[PDB]
Amino acid sequence: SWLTEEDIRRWESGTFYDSYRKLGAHPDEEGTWFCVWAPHADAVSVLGAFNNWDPEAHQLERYGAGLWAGYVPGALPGHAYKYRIRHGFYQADKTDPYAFAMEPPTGSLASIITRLDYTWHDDAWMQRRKGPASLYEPVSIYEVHLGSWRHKQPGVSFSYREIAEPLADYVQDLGFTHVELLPIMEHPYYGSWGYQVVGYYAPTFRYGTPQDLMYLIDYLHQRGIGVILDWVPSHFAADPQGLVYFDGTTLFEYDDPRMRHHPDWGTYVFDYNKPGVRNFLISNALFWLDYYHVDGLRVDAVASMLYRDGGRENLEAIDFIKKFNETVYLHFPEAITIAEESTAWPGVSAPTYNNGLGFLYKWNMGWMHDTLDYMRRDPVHRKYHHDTLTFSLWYAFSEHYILPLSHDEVVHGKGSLWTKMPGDDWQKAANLRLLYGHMWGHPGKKLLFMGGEFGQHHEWNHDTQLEWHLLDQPYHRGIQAWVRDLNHLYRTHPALWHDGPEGFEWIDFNDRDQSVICYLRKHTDRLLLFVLNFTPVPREHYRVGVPIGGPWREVLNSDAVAYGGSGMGNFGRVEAVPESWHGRPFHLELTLPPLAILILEPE
Amino acid sequence: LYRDGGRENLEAIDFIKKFNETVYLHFPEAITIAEESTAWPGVSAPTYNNGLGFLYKWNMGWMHDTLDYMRRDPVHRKYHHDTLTFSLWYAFSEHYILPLSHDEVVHGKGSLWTKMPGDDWQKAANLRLLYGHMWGHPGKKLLFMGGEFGQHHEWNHDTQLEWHLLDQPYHRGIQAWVRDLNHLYRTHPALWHDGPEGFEWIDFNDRDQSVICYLRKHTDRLLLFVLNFTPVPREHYRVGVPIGGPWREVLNSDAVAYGGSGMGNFGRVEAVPESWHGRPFHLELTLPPLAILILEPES
Amino acid sequence: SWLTEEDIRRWESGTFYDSYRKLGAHPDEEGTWFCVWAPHADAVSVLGAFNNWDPEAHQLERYGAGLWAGYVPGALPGHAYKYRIRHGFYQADKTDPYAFAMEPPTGSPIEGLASIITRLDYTWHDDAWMQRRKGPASLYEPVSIYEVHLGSWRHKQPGVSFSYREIAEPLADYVQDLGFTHVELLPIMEHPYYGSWGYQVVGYYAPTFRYGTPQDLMYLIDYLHQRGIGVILDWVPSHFAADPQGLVYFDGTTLFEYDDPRMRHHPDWGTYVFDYNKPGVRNFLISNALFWLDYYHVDGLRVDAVASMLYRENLEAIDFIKKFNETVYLHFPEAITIAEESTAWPGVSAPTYNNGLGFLYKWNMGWMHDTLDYMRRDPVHRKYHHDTLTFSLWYAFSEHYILPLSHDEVVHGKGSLWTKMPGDDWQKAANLRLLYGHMWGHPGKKLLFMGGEFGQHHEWNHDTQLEWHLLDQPYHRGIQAWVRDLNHLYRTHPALWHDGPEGFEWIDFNDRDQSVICYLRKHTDRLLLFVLNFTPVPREHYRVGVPIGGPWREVLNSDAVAYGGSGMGNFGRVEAVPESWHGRPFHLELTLPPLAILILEPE
Repeated sequence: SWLTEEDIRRWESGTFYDSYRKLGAHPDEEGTWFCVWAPHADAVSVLGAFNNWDPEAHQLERYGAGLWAGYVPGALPGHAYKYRIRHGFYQADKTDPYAFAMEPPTGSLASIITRLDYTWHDDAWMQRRKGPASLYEPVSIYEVHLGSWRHKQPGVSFSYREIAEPLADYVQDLGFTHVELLPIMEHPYYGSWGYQVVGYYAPTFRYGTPQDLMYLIDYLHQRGIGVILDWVPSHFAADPQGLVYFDGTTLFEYDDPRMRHHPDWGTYVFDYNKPGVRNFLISNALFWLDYYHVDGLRVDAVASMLYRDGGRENLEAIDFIKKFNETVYLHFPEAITIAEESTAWPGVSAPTYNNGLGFLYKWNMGWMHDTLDYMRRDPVHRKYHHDTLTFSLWYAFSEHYILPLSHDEVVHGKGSLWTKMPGDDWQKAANLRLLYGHMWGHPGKKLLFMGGEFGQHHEWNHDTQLEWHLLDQPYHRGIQAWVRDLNHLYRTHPALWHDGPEGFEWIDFNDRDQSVICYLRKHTDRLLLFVLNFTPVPREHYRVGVPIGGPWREVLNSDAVAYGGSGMGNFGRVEAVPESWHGRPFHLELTLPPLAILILEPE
Repeated sequence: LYRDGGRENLEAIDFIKKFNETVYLHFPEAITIAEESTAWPGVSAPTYNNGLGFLYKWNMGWMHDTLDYMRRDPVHRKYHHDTLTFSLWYAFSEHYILPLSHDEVVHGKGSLWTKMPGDDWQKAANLRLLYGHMWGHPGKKLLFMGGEFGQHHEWNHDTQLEWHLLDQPYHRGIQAWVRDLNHLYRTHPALWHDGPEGFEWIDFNDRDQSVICYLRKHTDRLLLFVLNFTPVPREHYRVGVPIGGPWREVLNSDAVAYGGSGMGNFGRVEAVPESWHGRPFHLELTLPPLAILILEPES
Repeated sequence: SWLTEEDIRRWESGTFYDSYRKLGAHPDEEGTWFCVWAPHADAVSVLGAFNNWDPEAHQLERYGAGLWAGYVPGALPGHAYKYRIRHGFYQADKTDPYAFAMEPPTGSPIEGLASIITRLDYTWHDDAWMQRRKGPASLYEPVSIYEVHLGSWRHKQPGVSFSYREIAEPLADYVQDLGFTHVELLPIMEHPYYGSWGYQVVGYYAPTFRYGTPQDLMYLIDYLHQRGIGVILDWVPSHFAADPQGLVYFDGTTLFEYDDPRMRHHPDWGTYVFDYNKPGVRNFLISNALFWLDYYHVDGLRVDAVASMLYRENLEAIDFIKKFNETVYLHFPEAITIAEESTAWPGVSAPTYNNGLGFLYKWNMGWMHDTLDYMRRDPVHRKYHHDTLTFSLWYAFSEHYILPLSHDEVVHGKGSLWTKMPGDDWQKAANLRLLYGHMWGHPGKKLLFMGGEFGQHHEWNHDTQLEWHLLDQPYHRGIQAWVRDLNHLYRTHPALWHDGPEGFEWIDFNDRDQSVICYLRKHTDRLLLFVLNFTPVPREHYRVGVPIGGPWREVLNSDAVAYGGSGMGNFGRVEAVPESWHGRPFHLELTLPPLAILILEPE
């Protein structure tokens, strides 16, 4: 026995979330054990150099629940293999779904017997990770495709170990708390960015071995940065050598023909009704959280799982999503789960016991759409569209949200964030500085995709690296400085940490003509005041009500020339005039620079 | 609000706000309620929060969904369980008044009674069940004329309500059920607070048997709601509870006084200290057909 | 060798429309030739009992155009075979796309279908039929199609269908008794899932094993021809079946499916659409159309879900469709092509040189939807939807249409045709006869699916035989008798043969309250008058204008007792009255029976 009679009983239930240890390829000192799930197969064999690639020499023997196991003496680490499964008349060669390492034979993929031995250097980090408590702390996420970020030479990506020290510094210099990694799991078409997955249990070869990635996380953890992984339980890759019709029949697929056709992915969706699929998917969740200590998982296209598009909603997926999150937090109390759901499915970020999906965070795609839609327009146009801006807060507390500017918004002709912004180059730079300033002020956590911080003109290209030649140009350097300052203010002031309705107060929302909004962020005693000038006309003697009187400080000036503005600043310690304005006992009479944001803190 | 620049009529939006501001200034204890079937936000919120300034909003979402679920035959209610349970994701967006009105009983939409499926006893049971849920659900209560007897025809203004129906048992019974429902509402402060603190889920996944349990609490006070939306009675049904000890059922929709089958829990229901639905103790109860059970711990 | 230089030249062009002459398995008395198209394969071999299923015994040789060929001595008819294709690291067993017969070696209900070496030799005796057969000219001849699922039609024993031979005599006898001109058979091409009804095809060149050998099917068609019945085949070029050894990823890469990742996503099928850009796909598909018309003497081909082909606009699909029809009628001038297109795509039934798709016929689904919708209503309410009935004539001449009642319309809870009609059993049968009466009177050819002719209660269940036991009851034998007499009228009276606008005249449409319709069907001197009462209330002294005066006879009355009706009618001769009505010189004063159609002829 490789497999306990109990382990099979757990498989029948779909309650083995440690299935990785039983399944896949496991080296011992004299050979390796192979274990594959192929219930509707008549025979399963492992073929490799260790047996001259002959099906007969090593054939796996079925145990309970369509689970095949066998030992091959002489099977060694670094060996390539493939499973040859026979479904009656026909035979086919397959990859190991639980392969912990895949390397292409061409060098342009074959499962490799691998050992995941690694000794960690992040003990200190894990003890301090916030998880659910992170809701009351700042999260500022830097989204990255490792291949696109930095290059050694054109068309040559950075390795896992190599990128760590350059990336960790850049992330630290800007004060981000976490990096969200576009899917690292093995995928054939690099142009997919990782979203069509073949090796759910294998990190991509292009950046190194499993150990190379483990260290990258080790380093990022030691340097105080969190790592969030993008996860694709919604669908599986099209290529046949992979998961498609694995046992010769539908396996990860829906057995029934009606359910299998689906929008976006057809016959490539996971059958969450099957217990084996749930084992496979939920085990992978912990596998990444366990063997690689990942801090978070971000689930994309949650709407595609929830709906089928009798009940239109897919309950199998809905309970799977709920039990996925339930398992994560029971096994890892400080893990972090994020969902992107482009529907108003309620309680995505809500606990399962309240009928929620159980994520900690939901991408605020409403905010993103509204915000981008508002600022795409001309400032003269903005006064008509001003309500779009202010009404963002009517939806800002429905869920635990992360305000998100993502890679997808910077592709497919939508234009770089820079490109979207209106006017001349100075006004465009101001508008992006205003955008990010307002985004850090808006309640909710923050995520920015690569290149937004230096305002790169080009749309994100995976075959290229971001335009660092722009870091030299002044406006781009100023936008980088502005983002770093906002993160520093975010890291320090607790008023921005509490994204609850308690944490936000409106000061003024009705300057519809000059497109100005004043609002407040409070936690307990501490206060921060936000004045946003969304039109290029500067305003002097503009009065803004305040709760508290006394000396007020200008904590940040979007137009401070250090960011590339006209340099127009109050440049003074403001004193609250005890004459009421905006229904407040006091008011500040301030100067609003063009397309600029002032953040004011009491002294 | 909408004429359909933008679609919004800001004239009207400022008029509505200045309307509410003026009323509450001159009459601080007046009440303004709005019916808005768009999802315009913060209708019940103060103007200084960018709201329209009404104190109350009719919960048209609750009614449409709730009515749609009640109309479906109980055999099918299995498949629309998410419709009933999901109403509470929206029950706290505004200060809400759950409303059943003349508009729902006109122009061929049918009497509330007519809206209910099944045989005659079942129509009264379903109609009694709905009102139980309307009172248990968070939010204030509004019911239009004739629904309290469960009158048969749509509201006809050129004529009188069907008062003769008050002699038949099923209809005098729904009137009795509403009377006691209002009495429970008036006396128990657990129902006065329509905020999220005032509501707790007990269990929502009995989707095959179409059973729903929720709690309405203010401080010490608790009220337990168990709803059987199928004509099958359920026996030895366990329902988690926060506190143990003696519990009594203060209301049973299926009581004979209302025209019901007469099953229920007569004797003291004592909590069993075994965890259920993630709760420390549990009650093993009998759920009557198409009935709502309201339970209070004993003091 | 096996492939001449001309054969490879045509295949590269996309012009090899007889490709079965060379592709697939071709037996010789000593051995069998094998030829399979797999351009992206590094190795391909034939496996069979004839070589101990050893892959290295017979590796086919790469010729040009990605074509592989090889000869195997000792491979004989009835031997089972499989292709073993190696795509770099991975190998897979695949079926022959050009298989001339497939069989489950297992005999099991769920089983792999294995390609079997087959000889297609057969001597035909359908001389008279094919020399007098008329395709495109059938536009001016009566076409009445009986749509059939061979397994579902009649059972020889419970759960056992009839052979191609065993069904031959019973089916021909039944169709002749009811007077249909053609039978349309749901796809007989080899399909894995019996529940697919044949629309998921694996062996396009192989008749399904369930009903016998190829020669059995050729015999069935031969027999039907001698009996004077035409055979229309359902053909599925829109999509192929998802089976792992089938056409999916044939050479290890995309072959029959679109190479591009994006234009693979398809709402109806996706991933399994044919890439009409490829000359090889065009070869495979267009040859198959000709293959059935040639080797199986088929009279017609009906393509379903054409809307799934035209849109993704797919110019390549449309040019495929156009070159399909052009090529068909080029090789078989008396063939028939029918299309069902669920969009209002114009000119389906139009010739290619007029910018049409080139089919001879289009299914009139507009007619089907409206009529059923109108008759689903109770006679009390039909008063308010009168335009739904009459307005069908605004659309009756846009194409050469076949009014269609199909299996699609009597399954998946849509209800049997009997079930669809309102009222008590007498009224449902009365209404069904009226619907059949109107469908035969309305312009266009006629199609009726099995079980509608007796008005079967239950929805069509493919696992069972039609409820023939219902033929004992009076209503059901009557509806069947009514259909027979309608078909007798159709075949003899040429007024119904011309579905052109010349062939139809309105007599009255404004009787909305009483829900009555009078329309006229004419060819030259010949006339047919139609009076329809869609309410169970009979109307007496109803005047109906007529073009010609004089004696009129009532040739058919749906309400005759022989059909299961009340027995009201206009006894024998009717004499036109020289007083004007409906803008006509004469009129007949008639008695209109309940829910009945009268068909009247001048004497």
